Amino acid sequence: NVNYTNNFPNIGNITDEVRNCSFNVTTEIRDKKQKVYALFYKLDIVQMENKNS
Amino acid sequence: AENLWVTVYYGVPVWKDADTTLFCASDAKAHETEAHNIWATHACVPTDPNPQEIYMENVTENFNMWKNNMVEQMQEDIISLWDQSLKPCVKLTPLCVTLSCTNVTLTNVNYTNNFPNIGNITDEVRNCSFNVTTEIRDKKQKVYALFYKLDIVQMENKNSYRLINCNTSVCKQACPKISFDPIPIHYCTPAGYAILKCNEKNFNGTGPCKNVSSVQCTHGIKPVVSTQLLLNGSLAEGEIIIRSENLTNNAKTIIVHLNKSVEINCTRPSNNTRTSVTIGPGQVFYRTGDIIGDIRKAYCEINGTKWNETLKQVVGKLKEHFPNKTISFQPPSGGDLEITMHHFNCRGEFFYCNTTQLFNSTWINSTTIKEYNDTIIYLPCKIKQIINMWQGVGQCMYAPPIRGKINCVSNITGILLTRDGGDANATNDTETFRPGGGNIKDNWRSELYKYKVVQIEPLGIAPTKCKRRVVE
Amino acid sequence: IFGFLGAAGSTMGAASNTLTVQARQLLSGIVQQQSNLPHLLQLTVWGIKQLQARVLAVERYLEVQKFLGLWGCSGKIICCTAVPWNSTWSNKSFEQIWNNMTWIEWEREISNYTSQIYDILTESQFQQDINEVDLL
Amino acid sequence: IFGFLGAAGSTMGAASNTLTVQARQLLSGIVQQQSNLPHLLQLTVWGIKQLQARVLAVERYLEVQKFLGLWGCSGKIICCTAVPWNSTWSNKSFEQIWNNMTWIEWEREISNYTSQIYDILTESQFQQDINEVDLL
Amino acid sequence: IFGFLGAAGSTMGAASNTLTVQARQLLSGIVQQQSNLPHLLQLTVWGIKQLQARVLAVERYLEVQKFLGLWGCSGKIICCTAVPWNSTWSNKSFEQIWNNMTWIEWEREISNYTSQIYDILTESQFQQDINEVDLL
Ligand SMILES: *[C@@H]1O[C@H](CO)[C@@H](O[C@@H]2O[C@H](CO)[C@@H](O[C@@H]3O[C@H](CO[C@H]4O[C@H](CO[C@H]5O[C@H](CO)[C@@H](O)[C@H](O)[C@@H]5O)[C@@H](O)[C@H](O)[C@@H]4O)[C@@H](O)[C@H](O[C@H]4O[C@H](CO)[C@@H](O)[C@H](O)[C@@H]4O)[C@@H]3O)[C@H](O)[C@H]2NC(C)=O)[C@H](O)[C@H]1NC(C)=O
Ligand SMILES: *[C@@H]1O[C@H](CO)[C@@H](O[C@@H]2O[C@H](CO)[C@@H](O[C@@H]3O[C@H](CO[C@H]4O[C@H](CO)[C@@H](O)[C@H](O)[C@@H]4O)[C@@H](O)[C@H](O)[C@@H]3O)[C@H](O)[C@H]2NC(C)=O)[C@H](O)[C@H]1NC(C)=O
Ligand SMILES: *[C@@H]1O[C@H](CO)[C@@H](O[C@@H]2O[C@H](CO)[C@@H](O)[C@H](O)[C@H]2NC(C)=O)[C@H](O)[C@H]1NC(C)=O
Ligand SMILES: *[C@@H]1O[C@H](CO)[C@@H](O[C@@H]2O[C@H](CO)[C@@H](O)[C@H](O)[C@H]2NC(C)=O)[C@H](O)[C@H]1NC(C)=O
Ligand SMILES: *[C@@H]1O[C@H](CO)[C@@H](O[C@@H]2O[C@H](CO)[C@@H](O)[C@H](O)[C@H]2NC(C)=O)[C@H](O)[C@H]1NC(C)=O
Ligand SMILES: *[C@@H]1O[C@H](CO)[C@@H](O[C@@H]2O[C@H](CO)[C@@H](O)[C@H](O)[C@H]2NC(C)=O)[C@H](O)[C@H]1NC(C)=O
Ligand SMILES: *[C@@H]1O[C@H](CO)[C@@H](O[C@@H]2O[C@H](CO)[C@@H](O)[C@H](O)[C@H]2NC(C)=O)[C@H](O)[C@H]1NC(C)=O
Ligand SMILES: *[C@@H]1O[C@H](CO)[C@@H](O[C@@H]2O[C@H](CO)[C@@H](O)[C@H](O)[C@H]2NC(C)=O)[C@H](O)[C@H]1NC(C)=O
Ligand SMILES: *[C@@H]1O[C@H](CO)[C@@H](O[C@@H]2O[C@H](CO)[C@@H](O)[C@H](O)[C@H]2NC(C)=O)[C@H](O)[C@H]1NC(C)=O
Ligand SMILES: *[C@@H]1O[C@H](CO)[C@@H](O[C@@H]2O[C@H](CO)[C@@H](O)[C@H](O)[C@H]2NC(C)=O)[C@H](O)[C@H]1NC(C)=O
Ligand SMILES: *[C@@H]1O[C@H](CO)[C@@H](O[C@@H]2O[C@H](CO)[C@@H](O)[C@H](O)[C@H]2NC(C)=O)[C@H](O)[C@H]1NC(C)=O
Ligand SMILES: *[C@@H]1O[C@H](CO)[C@@H](O)[C@H](O)[C@H]1NC(C)=O
Ligand SMILES: *[C@@H]1O[C@H](CO)[C@@H](O)[C@H](O)[C@H]1NC(C)=O
Ligand SMILES: *[C@@H]1O[C@H](CO)[C@@H](O)[C@H](O)[C@H]1NC(C)=O
Ligand SMILES: *[C@@H]1O[C@H](CO)[C@@H](O)[C@H](O)[C@H]1NC(C)=O
Ligand SMILES: *[C@@H]1O[C@H](CO)[C@@H](O)[C@H](O)[C@H]1NC(C)=O
Ligand SMILES: *[C@@H]1O[C@H](CO)[C@@H](O)[C@H](O)[C@H]1NC(C)=O
Ligand SMILES: *[C@@H]1O[C@H](CO)[C@@H](O)[C@H](O)[C@H]1NC(C)=O
Ligand SMILES: *[C@@H]1O[C@H](CO)[C@@H](O)[C@H](O)[C@H]1NC(C)=O
Ligand SMILES: *[C@@H]1O[C@H](CO)[C@@H](O)[C@H](O)[C@H]1NC(C)=O
Ligand SMILES: *[C@@H]1O[C@H](CO)[C@@H](O)[C@H](O)[C@H]1NC(C)=O
Ligand SMILES: *[C@@H]1O[C@H](CO)[C@@H](O)[C@H](O)[C@H]1NC(C)=O
Ligand SMILES: *[C@@H]1O[C@H](CO)[C@@H](O)[C@H](O)[C@H]1NC(C)=O
Ligand SMILES: *[C@@H]1O[C@H](CO)[C@@H](O)[C@H](O)[C@H]1NC(C)=O
Ligand SMILES: *[C@@H]1O[C@H](CO)[C@@H](O)[C@H](O)[C@H]1NC(C)=O
Ligand SMILES: *[C@@H]1O[C@H](CO)[C@@H](O)[C@H](O)[C@H]1NC(C)=O
Ligand SMILES: *[C@@H]1O[C@H](CO)[C@@H](O)[C@H](O)[C@H]1NC(C)=O
Ligand SMILES: *[C@@H]1O[C@H](CO)[C@@H](O)[C@H](O)[C@H]1NC(C)=O
Ligand SMILES: *[C@@H]1O[C@H](CO)[C@@H](O)[C@H](O)[C@H]1NC(C)=O
Ligand SMILES: *[C@@H]1O[C@H](CO)[C@@H](O)[C@H](O)[C@H]1NC(C)=O
Repeated sequence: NVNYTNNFPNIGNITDEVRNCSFNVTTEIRDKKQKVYALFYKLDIVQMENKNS
Repeated sequence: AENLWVTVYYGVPVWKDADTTLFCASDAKAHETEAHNIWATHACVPTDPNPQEIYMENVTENFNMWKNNMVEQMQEDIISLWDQSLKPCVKLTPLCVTLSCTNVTLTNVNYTNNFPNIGNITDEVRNCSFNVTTEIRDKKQKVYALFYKLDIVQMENKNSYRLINCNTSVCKQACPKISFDPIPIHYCTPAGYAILKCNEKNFNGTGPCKNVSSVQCTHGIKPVVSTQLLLNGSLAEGEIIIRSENLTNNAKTIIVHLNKSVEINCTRPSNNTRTSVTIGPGQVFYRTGDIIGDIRKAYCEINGTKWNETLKQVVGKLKEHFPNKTISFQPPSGGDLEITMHHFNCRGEFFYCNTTQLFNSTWINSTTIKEYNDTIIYLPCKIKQIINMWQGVGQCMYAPPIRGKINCVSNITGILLTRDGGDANATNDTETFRPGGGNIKDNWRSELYKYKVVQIEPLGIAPTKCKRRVVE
Repeated sequence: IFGFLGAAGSTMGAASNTLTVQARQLLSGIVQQQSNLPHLLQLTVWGIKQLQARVLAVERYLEVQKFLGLWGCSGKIICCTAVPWNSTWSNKSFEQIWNNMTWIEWEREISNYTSQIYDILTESQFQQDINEVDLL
Repeated sequence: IFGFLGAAGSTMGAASNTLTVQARQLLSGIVQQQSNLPHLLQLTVWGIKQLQARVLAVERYLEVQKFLGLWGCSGKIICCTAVPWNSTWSNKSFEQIWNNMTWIEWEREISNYTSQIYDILTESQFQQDINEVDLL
Repeated sequence: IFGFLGAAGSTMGAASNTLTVQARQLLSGIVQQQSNLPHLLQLTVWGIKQLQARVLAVERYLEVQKFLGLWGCSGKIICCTAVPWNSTWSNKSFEQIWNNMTWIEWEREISNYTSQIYDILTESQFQQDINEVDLL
């Protein structure tokens, strides 16, 4: 990503505020599943156990 | 005489235009059959045994066409009925399966009593199978079925198909109990509203009608569905007439209304058995089981002499609307299968008739009589199972197969046309009328061209020579 | 001799003799019967389209009853108030009105004065009996 | 005094002194309350049926009012007009009716010509007013 | 000239000549319109409250008509029957009531003798009408 950031606010960039999570859900045909990646905010994500999952 | 005083009146015969909700009223002679028709369900009130008609003599009313609010009300009615009649039926989500599909090999009587000799279903349906799970580790069976080529497509991985609509949206299988037979409906307004009915014969779209008679509510209407040719309609009493919102504006459709009907009678000669398989908890699913005996394309028959004479009459009618321009007919120029193909329902399954030999013709100057024989016209008419009757407002519905030979006969009364906007042919004059097109509404405005909704205003005021006697 | 709306095109004079036949059918209708057989029978669109029909029947009729109530002409097909026409609304003589001026277009000519005639009549009724309440 | 339907079996004459109690109870009822406490209480099955009750309540009162509205004496309990008997709907004399025959049984005898009675009664009220208009 | 409900705080005597303003707006409002523009708009929660709104308009207006119907003062604004007023409900004189005490206070002042009075009016009307039949 860009590094100039137009740093007038100089408060902070959004690292650690979002998590690159690539999950794995089925396509139209229910017998086939595919890996799709998505970007989610940390407020929508929790960990049950087994860190890195 | 300044001594006049006002004098209110009650029940004065004066009305004004308005828009009002209408309730269904089905006939008693055709209802209570327990079939639970989709269109005219059990909720319709019993119709009056003796509908009335009061002639009005010295009346002129500025009727209108393509502006009736009644057509929108009944359109909403039909949409809602089609939606509600399908909700308690089974879904087909577990049909999004990678079908392994091969051709068909059918052996039967070779002669098959082929009178039309049009062809056979072979190389038009794709005998398909798909895996089903089993207890043993990595062991699957085949649950074979027969599907038409119009309901399967191939994306990749050669020799593998899937349903065309299983991916775009959700599709349901209509329960066999509900019937698609169009039962006549009588629309009837609430008390306090009158329906005006123009009894003039040669009445086109708009213009004052001086023969209108007022009835309590309308006669029977058929909710039948079609795309290119109107079916089961009511013949125009006077003569073959042409209707449009604006003739010169090619964008608007043009509707042909006849006075003598032409009978269409055609059938599926195939032989089928409804095999049942179980998917999900208590949600049975039907399929085209097997074909044995007769294997022939669903022909369609139209009498040649009647059709040619009807075309001659209609071109004669069109001639006075375009002075020095020859009239020609051409097949539909494209579009989806709902336009370039005739569409009509027959006892729970939907045909798709080619209808090109009817609509390919020309009429240069009608100078002489171009004599011909007696002839029979054959139309190879395809069949589709997965159908989305409407673009994006109808639920994808999977018509179950129908056992045995199925025959339908109907009256042809209406024809839908459309003009073409030529520019530089100021002298090389001709006109092409590509059939087809038109929304679902145009199939229904052909019957609502007589009725206008008015609201009674029974309070009237006029001066008299009376004065109230004040009491003391 | 005339049915529903039978004389709506006839002249002013001969139309009045059929006011009753167009008055008995302001509430009676097909809606009286229940249904062919009593899914969602009560929740189908015609289960609510019919209900919308019934509520419009009473409301549309009873609205007219409101104006008859105020003017004192309640329970009378033909009434007689005491508002003198001032010739401003329409100055056609009596002969020119009741001879061959038909009903349907009559009050459309007066259509710009309905909003005031429906108000001046109310005042006339009010002023009649205020004198009466202090006379008996 | 008598309550609701308190003299339905009593004689004709003695049942003519209890008309006021039944007229009052023709709209009053417990259906006025909306609900004990107002998910989707609007479309709850106990709510859709209650709404049907209110509509049927007014339509049953309006039906009687409309007929009595046209007969020229709106706003009275008892009322007599100027339609003489033809003496073939009921060929019985006076004391034979008001003493010992009852209301409930009487209606059955005359229930066979009411559609020819309501119509003829209305015309008389209209006929009276027509003669009055050309009177003053 | 006043507005709707525009003199409720005024004295009763000077507020007895503006009743037509209030009486003219019992049904004529905004609910009469169906919708701004027509997928089954009749079942939207916004559209399910007009039914509660519309039927409440009539069911509130009819209650007024029923009481006016029986008392004989139907089809009038300021009527007056002939039942005596024995002062046990209010013994104040003519001037002490009309000119000084406002309408709202007066309604609250006898709100507990209404039900007895409302029954007295109908009976006074009924037995008076019995005289008429027993007169000719
Ligand atoms: C209904 O069910 C049936 C059966 O359940 C389904 O049919 C099955 O489909 C699957 C695909 O989903 C097939 O799996 C494939 O198997 C291939 C075989 O590879 C094995 O052998 C390799 C080496 O063997 C070499 O020689 C042999 C011949 O001697 C060749 O066949 C082979 O190709 C080699 O050249 C081994 O190294 C390898 O480890 C295997 O053990 C696989 O190669 C193939 O992999 C493809 O896909 C992978 C991703 O999944 C990809 O990484 C690979 O590169 C390759 O592209 C695939 O897994 C079953 O074999 C087949 N069963 C049969 C044929 O009996 C049927 O599809 C289903 N119907 C549906 C779903 O509609
Ligand atoms: C246009 O109008 C035409 C005439 O009104 C319509 O043709 C009729 O359409 C109805 C609707 O489906 C058909 O009714 C069906 O009839 C079959 C006949 O069953 C036969 O076989 C069984 C079993 O052996 C037997 O018991 C019967 O007695 C019959 O011998 C019924 O099984 C169906 O349930 C259904 O009632 C008419 O049959 C049909 N007419 C003819 C002559 O076939 C036409 O449908 C209309 N247009 C459209 C598009 O619908
Ligand atoms: C999506 O697919 C990936 C690739 O196979 C899965 O990752 C592995 O899945 C296998 C199958 O059970 C597991 O045994 C491995 O442990 C998985 N890898 C890791 C690093 O854990 C992935 O699990 C699939 N998605 C989901 C939700 O299971
Ligand atoms: C459902 O599948 C069909 C065919 O399998 C899709 O239709 C084709 O989609 C591709 C893009 O993936 C286009 O290039 C083709 O032109 C489409 N076919 C035609 C005849 O136009 C369809 O898009 C799929 N829909 C969804 C929602 O997945
Ligand atoms: C249907 O309408 C057409 C009008 O286009 C009628 O055609 C007329 O037929 C009569 C007798 O057959 C001829 O005398 C006329 O000259 C025809 N009209 C024209 C414009 O030439 C046809 O008769 C109508 N059908 C029926 C059954 O009456
Ligand atoms: C509709 O068409 C079908 C088929 O063209 C007609 O059925 C045939 O009728 C002839 C006349 O008796 C028989 O010889 C054939 O055997 C019939 N076909 C079969 C498959 O049995 C049918 O009569 C036509 N109906 C109408 C009303 O035109
Ligand atoms: C689709 O193809 C399969 C395989 O050819 C057909 O299965 C045959 O079914 C008949 C019915 O008795 C058997 O006699 C054959 O032995 C079967 N084939 C094999 C290879 O065993 C299936 O019937 C076809 N589906 C159709 C025609 O609808
Ligand atoms: C197609 O056209 C006509 C129907 O109008 C039929 O031929 C008619 O036959 C009768 C006697 O059978 C003659 O009086 C008519 O003059 C004929 N008219 C024409 C235009 O030929 C013919 O039988 C029809 N064919 C079918 C299969 O229905
Ligand atoms: C309807 O029938 C016509 C008449 O045959 C079809 O026109 C031919 O269609 C085939 C393939 O569909 C083409 O190869 C030909 O060039 C077309 N013209 C002729 C003169 O044969 C028409 O295609 C059919 N409708 C559809 C949608 O296929
Ligand atoms: C429509 O207007 C015509 C005008 O001629 C009416 O006909 C006249 O009607 C009056 C009264 O009914 C008679 O006195 C005349 O003798 C009639 N003259 C003719 C030439 O008919 C006709 O009655 C009017 N329509 C209605 C329904 O009354
Ligand atoms: C509010 O109440 C007071 C109490 O009387 C009113 O005062 C009188 O108003 C009238 C109006 O013309 C005057 O003529 C009197 O002189 C005022 N005083 C008395 C003692 O009567 C006042 O007008 C009322 N306001 C309204 C708007 O009604
Ligand atoms: C921006 O985000 C990066 C991580 O991607 C972090 O190292 C850095 O400190 C952040 N701030 C700036 C000013 O670069
Ligand atoms: C199926 O039929 C098509 C068209 O006739 C042909 O191209 C194809 O090779 C056939 N496949 C098999 C397996 O018979
Ligand atoms: C089907 O039609 C084709 C071509 O029309 C023909 O070759 C074949 O013999 C017919 N019958 C079968 C069983 O394929
Ligand atoms: C309908 O016919 C009348 C008279 O023939 C004509 O004036 C009018 O333009 C026609 N309407 C249309 C839409 O063509
Ligand atoms: C007027 O309408 C009636 C309705 O039955 C019809 O019979 C008649 O032919 C029409 N025309 C004339 C001129 O009466
Ligand atoms: C047609 O299908 C039916 C379905 O039961 C079957 O009984 C019959 O044998 C098949 N063939 C013929 C010629 O009817
Ligand atoms: C008339 O129509 C029939 C329809 O079958 C067709 O066969 C014939 O060729 C046509 N004749 C002319 C001259 O268009
Ligand atoms: C065709 O053109 C001629 C040329 O003058 C003209 O007179 C005629 O009116 C036009 N229309 C028809 C129908 O002949
Ligand atoms: C069919 O349409 C074509 C269009 O080019 C035309 O040339 C032909 O004459 C028409 N009729 C036949 C029998 O091909
Ligand atoms: C068509 O008409 C011609 C004219 O001579 C005739 O020779 C031929 O046999 C006819 N064909 C049919 C099928 O009637
Ligand atoms: C179809 O048309 C014929 C006239 O050819 C008519 O006798 C028959 O009643 C019509 N059928 C229907 C269902 O309207
Ligand atoms: C007649 O009354 C109307 C009431 O709307 C009024 O507008 C008009 O000015 C009055 N004319 C005369 C001459 O009083
Ligand atoms: C009577 O009315 C006509 C048309 O409305 C008008 O021209 C004329 O001036 C009026 N006469 C008087 C005296 O107002
Ligand atoms: C009795 O009433 C009937 C109508 O029901 C009427 O026709 C008959 O004329 C009446 N009797 C007499 C004597 O008028
Ligand atoms: C009155 O009717 C009763 C039976 O209901 C009968 O006993 C009695 O005699 C009748 N009175 C006369 C005067 O007929
Ligand atoms: C009204 O009654 C109350 C008590 O009942 C008494 O105090 C008051 O003086 C009475 N007023 C008149 C005017 O009778
Ligand atoms: C008017 O009423 C007020 C209280 O509402 C009281 O104080 C005053 O004495 C009363 N005056 C007369 C004349 O009744
Ligand atoms: C009416 O009931 C209330 C409620 O307790 C009571 O206080 C009052 O004395 C009663 N009478 C009057 C005239 O308010
Ligand atoms: C006065 O009228 C009331 C009615 O509410 C009654 O209760 C009371 O007994 C009456 N007083 C006399 C003395 O009759």
